[PDB]
Amino acid sequence: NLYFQSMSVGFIGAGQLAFALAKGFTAAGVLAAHKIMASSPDMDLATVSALRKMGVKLTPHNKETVQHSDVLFLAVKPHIIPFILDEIGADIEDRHIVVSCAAGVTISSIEKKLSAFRPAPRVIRCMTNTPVVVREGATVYATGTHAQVEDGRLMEQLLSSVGFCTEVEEDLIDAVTGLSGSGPAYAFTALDALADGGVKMGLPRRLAVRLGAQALLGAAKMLLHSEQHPGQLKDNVSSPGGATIHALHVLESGGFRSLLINAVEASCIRTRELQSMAD
Amino acid sequence: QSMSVGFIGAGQLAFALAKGFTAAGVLAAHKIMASSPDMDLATVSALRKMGVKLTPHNKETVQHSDVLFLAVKPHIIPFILDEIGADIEDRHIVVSCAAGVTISSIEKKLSAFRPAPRVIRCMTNTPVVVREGATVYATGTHAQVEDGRLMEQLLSSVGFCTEVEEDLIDAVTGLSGSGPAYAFTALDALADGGVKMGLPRRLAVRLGAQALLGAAKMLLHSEQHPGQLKDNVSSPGGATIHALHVLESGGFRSLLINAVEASCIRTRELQSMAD
Amino acid sequence: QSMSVGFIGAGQLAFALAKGFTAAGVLAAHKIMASSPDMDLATVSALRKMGVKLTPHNKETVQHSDVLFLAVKPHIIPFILDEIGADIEDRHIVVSCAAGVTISSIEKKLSAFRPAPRVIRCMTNTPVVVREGATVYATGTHAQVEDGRLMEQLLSSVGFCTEVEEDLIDAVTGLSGSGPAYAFTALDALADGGVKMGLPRRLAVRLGAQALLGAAKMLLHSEQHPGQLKDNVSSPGGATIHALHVLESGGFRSLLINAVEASCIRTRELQSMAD
Amino acid sequence: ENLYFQSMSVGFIGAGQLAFALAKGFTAAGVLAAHKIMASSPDMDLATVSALRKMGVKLTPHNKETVQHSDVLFLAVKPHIIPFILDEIGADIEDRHIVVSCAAGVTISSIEKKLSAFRPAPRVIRCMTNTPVVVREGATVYATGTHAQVEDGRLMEQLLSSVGFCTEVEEDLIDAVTGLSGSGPAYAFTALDALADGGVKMGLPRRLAVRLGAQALLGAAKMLLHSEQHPGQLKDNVSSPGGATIHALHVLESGGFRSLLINAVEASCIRTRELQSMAD
Amino acid sequence: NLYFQSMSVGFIGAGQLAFALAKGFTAAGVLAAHKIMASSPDMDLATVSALRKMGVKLTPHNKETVQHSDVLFLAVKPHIIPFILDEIGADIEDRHIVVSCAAGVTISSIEKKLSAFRPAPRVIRCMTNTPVVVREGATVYATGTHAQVEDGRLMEQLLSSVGFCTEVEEDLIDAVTGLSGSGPAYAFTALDALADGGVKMGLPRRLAVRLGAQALLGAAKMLLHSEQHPGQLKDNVSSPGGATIHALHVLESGGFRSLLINAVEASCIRTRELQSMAD
Ligand SMILES: O=C(O)c1cccc(C(=O)N2CCOC3(CCCC3)C2)c1
Ligand SMILES: O=C(O)c1cccc(C(=O)N2CCOC3(CCCC3)C2)c1
Ligand SMILES: O=C(O)c1cccc(C(=O)N2CCOC3(CCCC3)C2)c1
Ligand SMILES: O=C(O)c1cccc(C(=O)N2CCOC3(CCCC3)C2)c1
Ligand SMILES: O=C(O)c1cccc(C(=O)N2CCOC3(CCCC3)C2)c1
Repeated sequence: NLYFQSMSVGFIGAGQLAFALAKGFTAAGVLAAHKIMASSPDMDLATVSALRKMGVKLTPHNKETVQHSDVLFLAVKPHIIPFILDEIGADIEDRHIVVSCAAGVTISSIEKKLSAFRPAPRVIRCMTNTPVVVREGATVYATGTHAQVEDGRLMEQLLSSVGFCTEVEEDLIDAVTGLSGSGPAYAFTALDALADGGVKMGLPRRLAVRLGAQALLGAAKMLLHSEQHPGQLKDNVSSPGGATIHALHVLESGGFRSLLINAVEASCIRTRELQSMAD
Repeated sequence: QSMSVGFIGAGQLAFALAKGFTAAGVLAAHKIMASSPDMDLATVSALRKMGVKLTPHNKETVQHSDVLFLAVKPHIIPFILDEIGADIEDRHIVVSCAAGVTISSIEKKLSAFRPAPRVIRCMTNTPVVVREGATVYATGTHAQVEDGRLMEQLLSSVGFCTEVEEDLIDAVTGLSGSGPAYAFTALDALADGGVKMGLPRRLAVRLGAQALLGAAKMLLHSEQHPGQLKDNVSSPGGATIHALHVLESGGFRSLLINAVEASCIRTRELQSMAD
Repeated sequence: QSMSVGFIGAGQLAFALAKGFTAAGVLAAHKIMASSPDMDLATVSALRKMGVKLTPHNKETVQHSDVLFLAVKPHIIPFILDEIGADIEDRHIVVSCAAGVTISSIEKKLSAFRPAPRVIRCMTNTPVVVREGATVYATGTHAQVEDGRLMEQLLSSVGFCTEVEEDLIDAVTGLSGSGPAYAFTALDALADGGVKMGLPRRLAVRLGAQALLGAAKMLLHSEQHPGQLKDNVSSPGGATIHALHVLESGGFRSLLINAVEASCIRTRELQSMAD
Repeated sequence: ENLYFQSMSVGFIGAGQLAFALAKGFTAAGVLAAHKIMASSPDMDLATVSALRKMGVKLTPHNKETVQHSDVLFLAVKPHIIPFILDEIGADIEDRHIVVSCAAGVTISSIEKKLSAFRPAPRVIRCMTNTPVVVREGATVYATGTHAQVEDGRLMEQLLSSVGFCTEVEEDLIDAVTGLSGSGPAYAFTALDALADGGVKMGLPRRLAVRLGAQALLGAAKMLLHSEQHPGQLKDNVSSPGGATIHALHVLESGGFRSLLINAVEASCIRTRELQSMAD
Repeated sequence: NLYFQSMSVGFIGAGQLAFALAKGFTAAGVLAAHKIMASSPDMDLATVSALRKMGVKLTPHNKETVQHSDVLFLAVKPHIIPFILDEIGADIEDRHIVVSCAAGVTISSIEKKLSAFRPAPRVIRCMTNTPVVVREGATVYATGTHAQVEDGRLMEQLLSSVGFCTEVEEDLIDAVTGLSGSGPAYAFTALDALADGGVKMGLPRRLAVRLGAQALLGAAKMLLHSEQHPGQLKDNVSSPGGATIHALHVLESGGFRSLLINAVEASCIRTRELQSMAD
């Protein structure tokens, strides 16, 4: 029964993430789509037409988004962020909470840009993912220097309506990016390959896609609802001598575990080095 | 269009572009001049048979042309610019085709002679010779708006053409600039596979090339993801899905990623040595 | 040509062939009938919009057609033949498109009903949908000479078409039958490489597809070996030769050979289980 | 021919593999009398030195004697010795001399820098050849230095053409040539040993396997040199569909055979560059 | 000063091998092209037009080749051989020496086919290669049951004019096929790759091809003219610490030697299994 009656939400950027969050927020009932405004440099975007069908207010002018909004999501790619902050920095007011969703971009760098216009900007950095579109996102956030205690509780309230949300120290966020920020892409890759496996063994493609995704969803839910180690759940499922343990062996023989460690590492490191040359 | 075109360089790219332009009918061969440091080249004799004017003097090409293509290798561009920079006039549009060479470096060399050189950077590929090239271009500091439109009109006649930001061109080089070479390697290997399985070489080459051509045309005319088109074609339990698995087991996908990356990085690396 | 064509099967291949035939203008949609065990298929609704007649009864397709394409999966052919064999008349030409299924097995099933069935075996691919398919065919024991000419005239309108000995068709399956799937995988990976290097996905997909299309067209229009065209495009020390090296270091060539082989062998393996 | 009647005196600083190979090639071609060649070595107990003496080549421990004897002076020592050599005999280089450096990596600039401290216009040529000059099938390239006369490059080309292929290149190509034809014979000897092992594994006597493999590679190289055809086209021509040869080519591709040879050319070239960088 | 004045040579098949041998034989002066006849099922072949320019007599009818010839080369692919022997078997006479160049096909199988028509057919099996076209072929031969001692000496005389030639036991020929029969293809592959290496390091392609081929030719000639082991010649060329030994290491690290052993083995085994299903 949550609803933010006095909150105007704006999205700088009207791409995948802004659509996913707006869809999630409105599906959760916590915001009315007409109380959301999004701005985009290209109004001929599929996500822009989708946001328009929802009822979200759309504008080409970032300044209009800022003037309309209380909570302002920077739903743009990391290299776009400093241009956004140069453009609208003079329009930030006391009432604004600026929530950056861009990978790598530090609170420090945002505060430095905005503080040249107005001292004490209220900044929150988050890392979320596109499954907020089905209210199963994974979100972490860190509060900035001048964010009030109410600002982080508010943002946790809002972001918890579309998935898991928790506060973290800012120095964990690049690693979260490599795990849950990039994670859905790993899963989509795995599901495409699992479906190829089912097709190779004779399943129709549509059934193999449905079954693979359902297996992954159910297993993740089993882990989330269990107090047990993922190795224990794996043990419970592998009958001695059986089909599953034979398949687990061929995964081990290819270094399956190491590839996923490799992926989280590679995404984290790339996130860190993008900001290093930004800074 | 009364327009005169010149090529500094008379090698593979100048031949491919002149053949495509004249086949498209956007240009008559007699409105094209090319220049080369070696006039005994196979490409030079071919350009002559088509009716292109030829000269050993880069300066004559400059004085002939309105649109001047620099169709030489990247390390030769600075020599060309020092040689012909004093001859560049207001009317000229200088189109650099060299991998890696930035608009900035070209404008700097030419501005020492005349203040506002009109410079366009492109990356094309040799399939322009059959009017199926892939071309991107970026407009320079002093390029007029009609200059980029003229360029896109010309290059669209021999393939795909679009304007990009200059910072995308090195990556495009790794994808469509080097791309034909990846395809030629793949077609040779596919034919070897057909021959291993019993096909005559001539038939295996033709079938493999036709398969890649048709598949690429399907994707271009489809709104569908290439994985969806792959799914459509993989009968459960069948021959195609068995072959896809052995490609996956070799990391086929990663090798093509590796190649785009290596070409792009080498392109950037060569320009860093230039500057 | 007053000719009536039928498709047993209303899936990907029947759609692709009907779309190509009618786009070529060799056939009007109203002269084509297709039949399917499931009438709620996307391909079936598409065929309907084009103007193809549709029916759930294979027998109605047989009675409509002069040329009857069997556009079903290999394991379904024997069921089709038992269902419709009593309906095959002297006028019919039965064209099997199924991978692996031999003319011998088809003639044996149909000869139990009428003595001299006219049977043609082909292997085509779905790029017929954009009139760039690759097709081979072999004529059966009772096929008239005009039957193979009619077939080649029809299939040449939607791509490359040539007659082969039947013992080449399983290998052709591994090359051009599965080939588009290899290309779709390669194009997805090439686009990933372009995206890794900074390109937007939409542009990377377009450039990669255009590069493969143009390269394949170059090879088809060239008398030159694909290694020569590769040599022409590899500037010494440059980006392209660096990328070719990383392809070679992965055994890129061997993976494509592996794929043709695996598809061919699986095709042969499926027919051995049939017989 | 006319080179012989020119009665050129030739010197090698170095009495090793290359000096033997070039001396043997030059004398077999009849361009030089063995006794018009002089070679110097710091180690006169080498096997190549005993072979040079048997040929009738003059041997001396003093590099100065080689220089004073010579009209054309080959620097046939390992790269790291060259700067020591130029210090020692630089005062003895005369205007009549052509100095031909054979050392991998060593630039004309570094040679001219040393020699120019003595006479102002040393005539320097840089070359990269290989040991098959010994059977007059060498692969040689050369680049002419700042003060090499046009006739010096022609004389060099005439002389090195008597023992194999010879062509002028820009100097910036020579390190890559080193990785390809300079080291190339060692790649071939490795390949011939392995092909012989393969013949022996399949039941052939070693002597026959060695002879057949070497003849195969000789005939194939000659076929290509005399062909107007791409090597892939010649490969296509001899790969019968479904046959033995295409099956064997597949197992070569599966091991990345092509990439290993590219790796080798690159490694030799890169090592050649880094040896010169350590020197300078 | 060799010349076979009373010998009529015929080629069944007018492909790569028949062209290579005819070119080699005429270049060696040992045969006049007009005393050679070749037959082909497809007279629109590049090799057929080439043979016609040489002056070789061309015919579509294998029976005409047989009637014209004393020495009859079966220059056809192995699966074609039994059809040739069925076609012309009744035309073989006492005067004929039948020389099969097909991989895998045994003397025994040829003699069985021809003996149904006429007893004691004179059969020689050889394995040669296309470098006979530049008179540097590598040829082995085995004499059949009814071949006279003069027949093998004659064939050695003829085949020695276009390269190395020696008699072997028939049971070595499949292995020779994997070594020198397929060997030129290995070399063409190696030369293409070596040229790619030179191009990568900055050489023009034409120069890199010329230099690589010259290196391979010179090294093979060095080995043929030396009494020394190929490892010794390799030792003589690798200076301590130098460019060549560095390159040899990267070949060893990739298992270079094992790939060539793999190739000879694979070609030999495929040759044996082609004949096994033939027989
Ligand atoms: O061979 C296997 O790995 C396997 C895979 C799937 C199902 C089963 C099977 O037969 N099941 C009956 C009851 O117990 C099970 C749950 C834990 C293991 C067995 C499911 C076994
Ligand atoms: O570094 C490379 O490999 C590369 C890749 C793409 C383009 C170019 C480049 O600069 N080009 C201008 C001169 O003509 C060319 C046609 C083929 C070779 C050269 C294209 C070089
Ligand atoms: O075993 C396979 O993978 C395969 C490969 C090529 C062709 C066919 C085959 O029999 N076809 C008739 C039915 O429609 C098709 C279009 C795409 C799937 C089926 C082609 C199957
Ligand atoms: O199975 C193979 O790969 C193979 C290997 C060696 C020899 C032959 C063979 O039978 N030959 C008869 C005539 O033509 C040939 C030269 C070009 C291909 C065929 C030699 C076939
Ligand atoms: O670094 C290497 O491997 C290498 C490669 C090519 C040439 C040379 C070089 O400088 N040479 C001068 C005289 O001795 C040589 C013959 C045997 C080894 C050295 C050629 C060294």
